[PDB]
Amino acid sequence: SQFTLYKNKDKSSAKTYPYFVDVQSDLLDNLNTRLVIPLTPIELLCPTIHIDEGDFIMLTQQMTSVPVKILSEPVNELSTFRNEIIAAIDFLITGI
Amino acid sequence: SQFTLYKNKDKSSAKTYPYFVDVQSDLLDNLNTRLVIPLTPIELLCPTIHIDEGDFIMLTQQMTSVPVKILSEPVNELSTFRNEIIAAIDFLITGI
Repeated sequence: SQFTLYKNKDKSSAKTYPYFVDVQSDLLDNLNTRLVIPLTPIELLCPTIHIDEGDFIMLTQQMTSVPVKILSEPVNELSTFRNEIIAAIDFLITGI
Repeated sequence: SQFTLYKNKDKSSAKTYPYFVDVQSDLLDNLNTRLVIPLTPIELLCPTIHIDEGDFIMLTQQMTSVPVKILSEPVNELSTFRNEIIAAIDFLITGI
């Protein structure tokens, strides 16, 4: 669901990308894939965010579609960052 | 460069996804990754396009970032489809 935080269930990639922010329209969430922005821990366009789960770089430039089956159940609500997220996506595509 | 068609140099995935349409802002193309929409042949949100290279489904829902090193030199100009492409991306994210 849009702007929800999910844990990355893909064990290989989870060390680098422990969470995903879902950025897909809810109208399309019967698809088998989900457009997401990966988060990477700061310890390892791309704002820094501080959420209950830790401190992350939101890697907008690595936005990607993933199989829905690699998403956990919802972990946290990041709808509060929705305008920052949409601005980052708009920057990636438009340069503005 | 934005709305350029590139061949997918990743030999494994090229049978299913022979080409990518680059959708990233040109202002950001010094990054080592590029936001792209994959094309899959019709023989194998997602408009059908007919271009010099063949007939493809534009797989907007599988939009992803790829390493710049898996892109060929430019193959074709798809700037003519730019409004269709931006509309598809807007649909994926906004449902409108």
